[PDB]
Amino acid sequence: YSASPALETKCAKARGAYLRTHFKNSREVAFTINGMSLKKAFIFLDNVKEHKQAVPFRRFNGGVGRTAQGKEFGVTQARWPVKSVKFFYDLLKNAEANAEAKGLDMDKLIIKHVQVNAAPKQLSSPSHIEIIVAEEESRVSLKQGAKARNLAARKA
Amino acid sequence: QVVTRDYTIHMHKRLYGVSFKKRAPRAIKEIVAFAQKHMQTKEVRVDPSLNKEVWKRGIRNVPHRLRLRLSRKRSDLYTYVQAVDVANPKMETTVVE
Amino acid sequence: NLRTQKRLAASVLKCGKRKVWMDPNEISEISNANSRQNVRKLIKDGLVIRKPNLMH
RNA sequence: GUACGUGAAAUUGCUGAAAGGGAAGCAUUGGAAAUCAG
RNA sequence: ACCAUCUAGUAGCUGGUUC
RNA sequence: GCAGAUCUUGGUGGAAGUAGCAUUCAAAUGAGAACUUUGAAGACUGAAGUGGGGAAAGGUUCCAUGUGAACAGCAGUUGGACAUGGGUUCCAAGGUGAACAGCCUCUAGUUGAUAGAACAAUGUAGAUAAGGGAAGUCGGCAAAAUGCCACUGUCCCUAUCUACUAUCUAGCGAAACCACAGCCUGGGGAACGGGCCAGGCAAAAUCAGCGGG
RNA sequence: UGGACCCACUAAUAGGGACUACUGAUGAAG
RNA sequence: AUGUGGAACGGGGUAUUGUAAGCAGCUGCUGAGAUUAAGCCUUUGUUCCCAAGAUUUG
RNA sequence: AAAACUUUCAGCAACGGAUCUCUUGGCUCUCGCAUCGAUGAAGAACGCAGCGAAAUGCGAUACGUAAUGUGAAUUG
Repeated sequence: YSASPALETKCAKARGAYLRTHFKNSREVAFTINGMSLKKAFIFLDNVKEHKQAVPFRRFNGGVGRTAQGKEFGVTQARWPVKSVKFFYDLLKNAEANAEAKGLDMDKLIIKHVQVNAAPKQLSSPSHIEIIVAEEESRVSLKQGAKARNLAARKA
Repeated sequence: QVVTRDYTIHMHKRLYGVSFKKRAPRAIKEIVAFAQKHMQTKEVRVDPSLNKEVWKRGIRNVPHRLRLRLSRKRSDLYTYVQAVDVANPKMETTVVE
Repeated sequence: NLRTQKRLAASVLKCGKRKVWMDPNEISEISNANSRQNVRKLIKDGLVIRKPNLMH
């Protein structure tokens, strides 16, 4: 994968390729849900699916409508792409299952790494998606040294 | 929890200025929305006969006030919504035994 | 889906698709029958009801 | 790993670092941080 | 009207022409 | 031996997530239902039909079963799509009425066109307007008055009301164009400019209008 | 200034030049 | 986040319209009846709801 | 005077298919030979395999039969 983590010590992995979702919306959802606790991310995705929270649009923010639900992230522009969230929800189900398989502690899991890459254009622009969940945790010169020696004797 | 309360609705204030072609749909929308705000539940179930008296007078003509009965029946907790007919629809909310 | 069953029932009863009515609690029984004789047997048993002509 | 030898650039994403008050890029001189070399 | 050959045409010019 | 030829072929960008694209309830199926199906209502087409058939043309699209895609510019469990087998111009109800007119129906058929939320600036379409009745405009342009006189929001002077676009949301999603960029004043022989000079100055990210440049 | 050089009103109806900005709306931050 | 709390109805007031069916002999019950907040006022009326969840905060 | 945003740098992953290596191919040159058809040519169509859709092979004897040679396969 992309990052030096995914060591089997305290990690679990999941990925998706050629997922039929827009690249830019998937990127914005990935950026937002990065670093959150795993169970915390789930309800947040449930909130976005049910319009009780919105994912900020930061890089691909062209023409987004301003909403009051983008206030928690400090931005003025927010949107609720539900297709990409459903793709992310399924991916997190699989990553959660892989965590079960390896045998971690699921209560303290965090989204350590998530990255969306462009896929062979087929037109739509598919997106490769990958998720990592894991756990948290001179010298002394002759004159300088001689002065150090004299001051050492001075204190005593 | 399981309770049956007979309610009455003032649709005319709720349908004031609503587009004629959308008078009937928004009505049904409002009843279910009303149901949540009084039953504290999110999902409901509407008697198909109830919709019959909703559409008796067409799509744009809905009676100003209607009498309804809400029952918090246990799910398979849903709210079955039934039409209640009285000579005059102007009485206070009652708790049907 | 009971489009095939509805078409067979309409042909058997010689009535239009509007005149054909089915019991809401007999979907499995109606879908199981696929033969004309089975449709006639279901009609005789009362599974399918032909709606009479209304008004003029 | 059949989207299969090698896998470049344009181009995109993530991490790390740094800079930014109506541009930037470049050159000379040094400072700072990193990193070498005798 | 189109097609293929003659054709790599008439070029007195336009543009480009590599450490 | 390449930086150029509005070079050739292939690949990739910004523009840009931008421009843009009459049903309701309940039940069943199904991972998944606003689009599948069933029951009910709303309706719509309406015997010169969105009915029942044929000719020309098509060729298996017919039928049942099955469904990861692809296709049905949303969706899809459904499909003239995919797979597997199987299979050989004619007719013209009732009422109104002169009428095969229009309108409502009768028998039959459709609920399909991305959808949701609101209603603000603009625009399109449509109405009413006190008092004056061509003063607007080169002008009876367009409506109004019927199917010199008279009428009229053309105007004085606009106001209000309705639908749609419009905006926002879920989905789908371009292209032109592109050396690099984008505050202003004066000066730079010219052409004075967006870069130079001298100043004024200068604090992220954006949303909607006006298009001045 | 209002009407076809005119004919009135009027205090008077003088003579001339010519992506960014603009208008509103949010907004992170010492 | 439990109170002259909030909501849903209902009553009263104010309004718009112009006297509802039926009965009795055009008349009387009938300034009736209907609508009344959707950008009207008020409520000892009846009922319910709330003594929450998530996030960001030196 | 943070974060986001933009830009630059490096690591990693995408995207793309350059580079390198190869090769039952092409191109060029030389040499040799003379052989279509009414006894139905060249070409076309339809068929023929156990399962082939592909290319060749073949003609109802149909991816061939007879004869000779080799000697023990065919192949997903």
